[PDB]
Amino acid sequence: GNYNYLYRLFRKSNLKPFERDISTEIYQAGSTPCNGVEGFNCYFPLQSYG
Amino acid sequence: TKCTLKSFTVEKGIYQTSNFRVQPTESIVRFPNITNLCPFGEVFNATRFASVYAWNRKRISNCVADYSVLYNSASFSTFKCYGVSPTKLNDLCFTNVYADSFVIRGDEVRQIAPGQTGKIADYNYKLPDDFTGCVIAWNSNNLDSKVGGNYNYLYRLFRKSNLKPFERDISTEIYQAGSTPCNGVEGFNCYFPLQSYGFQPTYGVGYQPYRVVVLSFELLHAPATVCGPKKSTNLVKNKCVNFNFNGLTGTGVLTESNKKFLPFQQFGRDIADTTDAVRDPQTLEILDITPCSFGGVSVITPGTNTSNQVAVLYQDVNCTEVNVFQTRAGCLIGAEHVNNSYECDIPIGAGICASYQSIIA
Amino acid sequence: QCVNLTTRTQLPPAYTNSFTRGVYYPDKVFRSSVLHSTQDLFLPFFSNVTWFHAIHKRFDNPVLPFNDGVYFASTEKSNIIRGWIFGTTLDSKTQSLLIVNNATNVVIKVCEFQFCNDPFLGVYYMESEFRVYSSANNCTFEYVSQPFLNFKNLREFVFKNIDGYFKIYSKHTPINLVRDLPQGFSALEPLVDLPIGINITRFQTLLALHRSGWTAGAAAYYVGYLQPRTFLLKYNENGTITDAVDCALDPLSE
Ligand SMILES: *[C@@H]1O[C@H](CO)[C@@H](O[C@@H]2O[C@H](CO)[C@@H](O)[C@H](O)[C@H]2NC(C)=O)[C@H](O)[C@H]1NC(C)=O
Ligand SMILES: *[C@@H]1O[C@H](CO)[C@@H](O)[C@H](O)[C@H]1NC(C)=O
Ligand SMILES: *[C@@H]1O[C@H](CO)[C@@H](O)[C@H](O)[C@H]1NC(C)=O
Ligand SMILES: *[C@@H]1O[C@H](CO)[C@@H](O)[C@H](O)[C@H]1NC(C)=O
Ligand SMILES: *[C@@H]1O[C@H](CO)[C@@H](O)[C@H](O)[C@H]1NC(C)=O
Ligand SMILES: *[C@@H]1O[C@H](CO)[C@@H](O)[C@H](O)[C@H]1NC(C)=O
Ligand SMILES: *[C@@H]1O[C@H](CO)[C@@H](O)[C@H](O)[C@H]1NC(C)=O
Ligand SMILES: *[C@@H]1O[C@H](CO)[C@@H](O)[C@H](O)[C@H]1NC(C)=O
Repeated sequence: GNYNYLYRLFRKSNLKPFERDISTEIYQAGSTPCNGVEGFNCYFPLQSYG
Repeated sequence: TKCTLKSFTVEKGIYQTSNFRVQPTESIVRFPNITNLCPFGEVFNATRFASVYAWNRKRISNCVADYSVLYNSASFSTFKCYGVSPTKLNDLCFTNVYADSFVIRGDEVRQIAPGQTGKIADYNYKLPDDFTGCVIAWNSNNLDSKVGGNYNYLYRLFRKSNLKPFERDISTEIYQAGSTPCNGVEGFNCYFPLQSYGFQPTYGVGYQPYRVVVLSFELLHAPATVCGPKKSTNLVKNKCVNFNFNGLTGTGVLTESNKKFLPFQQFGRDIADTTDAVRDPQTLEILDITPCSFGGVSVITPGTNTSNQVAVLYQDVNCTEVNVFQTRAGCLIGAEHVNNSYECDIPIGAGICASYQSIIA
Repeated sequence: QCVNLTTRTQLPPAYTNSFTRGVYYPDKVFRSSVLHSTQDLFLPFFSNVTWFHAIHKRFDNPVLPFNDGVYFASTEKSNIIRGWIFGTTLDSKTQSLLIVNNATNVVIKVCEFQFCNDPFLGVYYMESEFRVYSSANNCTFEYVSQPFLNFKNLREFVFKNIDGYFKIYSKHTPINLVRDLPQGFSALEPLVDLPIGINITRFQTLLALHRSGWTAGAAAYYVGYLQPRTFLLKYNENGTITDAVDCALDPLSE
């Protein structure tokens, strides 16, 4: 498994053309705020291809 | 005016240069009452759930479904969708929903997935490779488990062939582990296919019973009866707003109407097929839609060799909605109205003319 | 339970004139004092509509092709006509639509029914006889609603199957004419749109027997067929359709 290539699974909004997002901030996927901490409906945006 | 005429010198006269717009201030979306809710309370929070070989299928149709309450609930330990998005469930519309409810072991919760191979996937509940919908699962150790062991939840352990997607098998045929003939008589190599779970409160996480509801969506040529909830805002009148009434959108001033609709009629049209009357879906009242006060902005000037003073005419615009004078042509700003009568130099209209002597009208 | 009715008197079906009936509102749009030309499934003016009787011994419950739409006219007293039978093969192989009005409410069901050859209801002189089906296997849609209902009542209905939508338009009219359809104008309001999504090519009226064998109460009904054409509809100040022009009837109305 080559896990060195990653894609942004989660984001709040669609990008502009020629826009790059490298920010490793947590995503809030539910009603509960995450406060930078993983948990219920709190996921890392970058997941690796298997 | 110099920009419009593409010249640095402007001859004496009146020049239509721009178009005054009353900009829309608010957005008013009025959608009717969110009634006839889908019965998710009798599926997720029923009295007794079914086994996985005989999973209960509830048909959700002809109702409006509030997936936001289901998604915002923190009791669910697993909320995984495979064909849709969780945040777009309240926006999309589907023909019908199949809700498959059962109880499994905590280690088999991952086995309800497309492309996943397991005993529950092959023999108890199978999902297709192009599955759409969401799988929801939550722990039920406080309810289903019994200190003497809950043996009521059975599961199929053996079958000759794998399941088709969304296929049930409640048959109790004795499996043939070997090649010996079995006529339904159990032997050394012939066992009953349905075994009972060992749900007890002393087991850890992974052997506790998990209640799973799987929602599958159908998008056939049948009408989309199942839709998400509609969040109607408050109604604002007498202002140029963007109205959205039951899918009919536009921009206008919504005032009270004296037109008495018949109860089956919703919108109103004039001779020229423009929507000038409408019914609010929340409260059954009739509203006139007056178009916002668009007008032409005209610039009245003498020659730039003479002077740089200008006057602005807003055509068909009242002077309270923009040296201010009200004419039948419109509102004239920057010209001093006088009681004397002269010959017409620059025509304004409706008997009004402008001249330079400052600019008088 | 099914019963063959074998005491009928043989008689050919009748035909009569539609006059200016069968008009309905094409849309949900209010229009005031304006003339609107519209292209839709409309009933032709002065057309040949099929006339069926229930008199004593006449009991007219055949199965007719639905075509593109059905205009049902009913010169009704004492509520003999109670509902309709909608489908393609009218057996358990396909899926059929049932519209019934019994003594309490109206029930609309889309299921796999096994229809009898002679389906009816019955009133004993108290309603205590239901013989319209023998089974109901796979239901997809159920809808219980408020009741729609010398000849004293005139009931006009338009049934349409467009894009999986079943439109029922209806109008109640107080008349005092004895035998035929009265001549006049009455635009049919839209009553209910049904999300059925099923194929329908045949229909059958449901009547009610009178028991005191069986006796047929005095009723008469009319079947007309909807054709794609243009009407010029007149909308008054109050917004009701008071007159119409059939653009393909004669050169004057053209
Ligand atoms: C009422 O009459 C109809 C018409 O004959 C009967 O329908 C037939 O019933 C026989 C009975 O075996 C079948 O073999 C035929 O195939 C049926 N014909 C059709 C067109 O379906 C009906 O059975 C009679 N009702 C009762 C209660 O006997
Ligand atoms: C049970 O589940 C239903 C799902 O619709 C929910 O509305 C209800 O509030 C739940 N019961 C409790 C006590 O939370
Ligand atoms: C819909 O909701 C509004 C909310 O104020 C209420 O007044 C009204 O009676 C409800 N029902 C209908 C049929 O409009
Ligand atoms: C209506 O049809 C019948 C037979 O189909 C025919 O005998 C009759 O003349 C027709 N009526 C008119 C007015 O044409
Ligand atoms: C509907 O039924 C008729 C006859 O029952 C058939 O000819 C037609 O093809 C059917 N239409 C569809 C879309 O199945
Ligand atoms: C009318 O039909 C409905 C549904 O079939 C039933 O619930 C009701 O009891 C019926 N009423 C009478 C008087 O038979
Ligand atoms: C329809 O009913 C028959 C018997 O009642 C049954 O075998 C069949 O599976 C049913 N089909 C559906 C789609 O419900
Ligand atoms: C329209 O309604 C008014 C009642 O407001 C009535 O007086 C008038 O006669 C009606 N006109 C028509 C043509 O129906």
